Amino acid sequence: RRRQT
Amino acid sequence: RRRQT
Amino acid sequence: GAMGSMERASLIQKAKLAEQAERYEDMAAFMKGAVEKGEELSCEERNLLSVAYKNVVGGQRAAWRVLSSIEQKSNGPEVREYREKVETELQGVCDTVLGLLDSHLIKEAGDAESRVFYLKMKGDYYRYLAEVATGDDKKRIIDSARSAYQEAMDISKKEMPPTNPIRLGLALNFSVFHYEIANSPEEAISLAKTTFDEAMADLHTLSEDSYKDSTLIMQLLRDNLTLWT
Amino acid sequence: GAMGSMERASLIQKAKLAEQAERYEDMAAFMKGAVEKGEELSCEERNLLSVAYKNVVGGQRAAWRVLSSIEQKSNGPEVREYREKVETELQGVCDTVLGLLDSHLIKEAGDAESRVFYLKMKGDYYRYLAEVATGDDKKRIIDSARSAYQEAMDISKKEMPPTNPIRLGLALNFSVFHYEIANSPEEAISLAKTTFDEAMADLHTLSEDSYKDSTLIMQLLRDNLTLWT
Ligand SMILES: N=C(N)c1cc(-c2ccccc2)c(CNC(=O)c2ccc3cc[nH]c3c2)s1
Ligand SMILES: N=C(N)c1cc(-c2ccccc2)c(CNC(=O)c2ccc3cc[nH]c3c2)s1
Ligand SMILES: N=C(N)c1cc(-c2ccccc2)c(CNC(=O)c2ccc3cc[nH]c3c2)s1
Ligand SMILES: N=C(N)c1cc(-c2ccccc2)c(CNC(=O)c2ccc3cc[nH]c3c2)s1
Ligand SMILES: [Cl-]
Ligand SMILES: [Cl-]
Ligand SMILES: [Mg+2]
Ligand SMILES: [Mg+2]
Ligand SMILES: [Mg+2]
Ligand SMILES: [Mg+2]
Repeated sequence: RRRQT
Repeated sequence: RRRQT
Repeated sequence: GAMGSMERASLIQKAKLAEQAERYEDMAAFMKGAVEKGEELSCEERNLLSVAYKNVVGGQRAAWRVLSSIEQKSNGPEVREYREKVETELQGVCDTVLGLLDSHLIKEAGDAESRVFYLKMKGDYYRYLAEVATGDDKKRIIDSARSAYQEAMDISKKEMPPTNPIRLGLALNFSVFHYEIANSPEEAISLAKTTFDEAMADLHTLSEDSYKDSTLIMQLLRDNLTLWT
Repeated sequence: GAMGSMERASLIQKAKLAEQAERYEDMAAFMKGAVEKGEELSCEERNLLSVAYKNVVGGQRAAWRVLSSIEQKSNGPEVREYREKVETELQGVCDTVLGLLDSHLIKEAGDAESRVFYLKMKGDYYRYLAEVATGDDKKRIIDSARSAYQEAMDISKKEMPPTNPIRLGLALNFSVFHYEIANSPEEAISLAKTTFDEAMADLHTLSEDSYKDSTLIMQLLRDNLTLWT
């Protein structure tokens, strides 16, 4: 998964 | 549903 | 210009990069540039052209439908103004594509496969114009779509097998034209059904890979028949 | 211009229409126009500004990452050229946003809530610049992001409860800054954990609706901690 912002 | 093209 | 200084091959390469990046406006501008080099387009290149403008106009049409629905419920000038803005931009894209087909993709298409491809596109982009048309030229716009689709059908029936994916996609779209543009739902249903059945009866001639290509589009015909009946 | 002739209220109304139509470039241009009217922005209007440019730059960053990955594997000029094209367009959007913040949203923000909002944005758009930076100013770009984020953190800690959604989103993004821009993964983890725990201990003060707002962002902090540890 891609880190979230 | 929407018809398809 | 603005793509006139770039090599044809570089434009094609960048169109493929833009597709991978989901940058469809860029993709379309690159393919417009490639067409304007004046050489005929390959099958792969024709598909790149169609995919790019399909996605650009697809976003515009989806936005137009949202705004048109809001405008209908509202019936200040802002909703109409902004719907008109999107509509005008949409019409410009359709005019650009039709201009590439008329200058000079269609007249230089000396194969059934290429000519049918481009005439289908011509019918599609007149159809998108018809979706938003309301004035003195809606009927002429509709007939221009019908005429382009009909000539494509005539050629495809003579020169292409009933399972050819371009022939199937042409028939699918002409059927939707009939249903929701020409107010001819029985024509639409008849065409979808005959196209489906004649492709089914030709599947036995196909390789496994051609079979997948054809049945994919057959399923779209079946989806529409299920929705309409 | 090009939005100088349109009423402020009409620009806001059309920004909301553009959002419903998923026309984020239009949304951003409308909100740029609204900002340039020179009046301070409301909470709702600040959110419209942030959403519009978030989505515009989001698409550009996603395309840049695709092309950068292709370019890295390839190591003709076409891949670099097209990556540079997207990068340059991305940098232009970031410069535009930073220009709106500097002229004159930040200096006119005489509330903690508004000032923190805009300083967070300033850190975000310097961070997006840092993602693509490689030359003599990468370090200055990185410090400009850090400085903006840090001042926002200082104000938010003094003037906002630990569950405030803008404070939480600020901390989430500053933590990601630390992890992947500043190469400070332990700072990133420490900040995410402390922010999560201090918000958890303040949830008992909240209404059901504020509770939903805060826990939504707390889950993003937890997602990152799960990814990083
Ligand atoms: N870059 C692209 N997007 C394509 C390049 C080539 C190509 C590559 C080499 C030689 C000839 C053609 C394509 C041919 N396949 C299709 O068009 C296709 C496939 C599946 C579906 C489902 C709905 N429509 C479809 C269209 S698509
Ligand atoms: N005679 C045929 N049946 C084909 C010849 C070539 C071909 C032609 C020239 C060079 C290389 C390949 C094909 C692949 N091309 C396509 O465009 C295409 C387009 C749409 C769809 C939808 C599902 N699949 C699709 C494939 S299909
Ligand atoms: N048009 C818009 N997009 C908004 C208008 C207003 C508004 C309307 C009236 C008064 C004040 C603010 C918004 C306030 N809610 C959020 O920002 C929000 C909500 C959920 C999530 C999840 C991740 N981020 C989020 C942000 S968003
Ligand atoms: N003190 C507070 N907690 C709030 C005051 C107002 C408010 C302020 C002025 C007028 C009307 C409402 C709020 C709604 N606005 C937001 O922007 C917002 C932004 C981001 C997220 C993410 C999840 N939910 C969100 C809400 S939250
Ligand atoms: Cl408008
Ligand atoms: Cl380029
Ligand atoms: Mg040449
Ligand atoms: Mg009009
Ligand atoms: Mg006024
Ligand atoms: Mg550069």
